[PDB]
Amino acid sequence: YFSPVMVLENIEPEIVYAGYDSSKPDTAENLLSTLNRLAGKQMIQVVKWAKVLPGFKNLPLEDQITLIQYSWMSLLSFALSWRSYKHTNSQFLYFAPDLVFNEEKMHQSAMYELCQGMHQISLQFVRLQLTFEEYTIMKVLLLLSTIPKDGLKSQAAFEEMRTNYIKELRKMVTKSPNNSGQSWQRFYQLTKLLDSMHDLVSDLLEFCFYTFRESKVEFPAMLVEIISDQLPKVESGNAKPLYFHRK
Amino acid sequence: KSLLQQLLTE
Ligand SMILES: CC(C)C[C@H]1COc2cc(F)ccc2N1C(=O)c1ccc2c(c1)NC(=O)CO2
Repeated sequence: YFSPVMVLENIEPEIVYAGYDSSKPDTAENLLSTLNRLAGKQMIQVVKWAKVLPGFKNLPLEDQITLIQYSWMSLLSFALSWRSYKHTNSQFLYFAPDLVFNEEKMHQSAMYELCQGMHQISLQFVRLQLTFEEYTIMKVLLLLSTIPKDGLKSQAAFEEMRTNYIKELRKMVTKSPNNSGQSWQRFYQLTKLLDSMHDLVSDLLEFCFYTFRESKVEFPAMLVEIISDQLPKVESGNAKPLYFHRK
Repeated sequence: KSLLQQLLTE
């Protein structure tokens, strides 16, 4: 089918600024509009990254679009967890170099409990001492974690890609079991962490869909397009989360 | 043609 992990390390998008205006009042509307502005800019980076992701080009365009639309919140939240871990040892939420949340901003954003949920994932990165190689493979698995209930246009091509990235994660933990002791132990800690993202992302999307439909919260064109397509699919039960270990 | 379609096909 295929060093694909060395490709993943080299194609990871560069950090982007939020464009946070600290002279404007820190109302929830201003903070959430800033997060949406940042999410839109990051989504352009995600599409460019996915285009050069080994294997992704094999999937038909309709399936590439479906996967990006269903996984956007997972990809962005997992990368937020990574930056928080790398840059602050998971003490703060590192949205961008110019936007680092403390308790004050978590309250001001009107997303305090969701920010605490996010902080709990970054704390798991510290507990596991997650490596960049592990992070990059796991982020590809998140792009491949949510599909239509009735499947994709090219379901077998998708399954081949996801199976091969799972094999890469198993090989990575076989070469490096890290602080978990044995290779199998590491593997199940990583798959348990990947599965835990579905519940956090479901909660993040519920609030995002609420502000999108009831809105001074501004959304960039990139998010208006993704959310307008995704929202009816998620709410009608068409988005099937793939779990390694069923609840 | 959507923004995603534009970006993925360019
Ligand atoms: C901003 C992006 C780098 C990180 C991503 C993923 O992780 C998040 C974790 C959080 F704690 C808060 C926000 C996000 N992110 C969102 O895009 C986001 C999430 C829910 C939302 C909105 C935006 N916008 C709303 O208007 C309200 O609902």
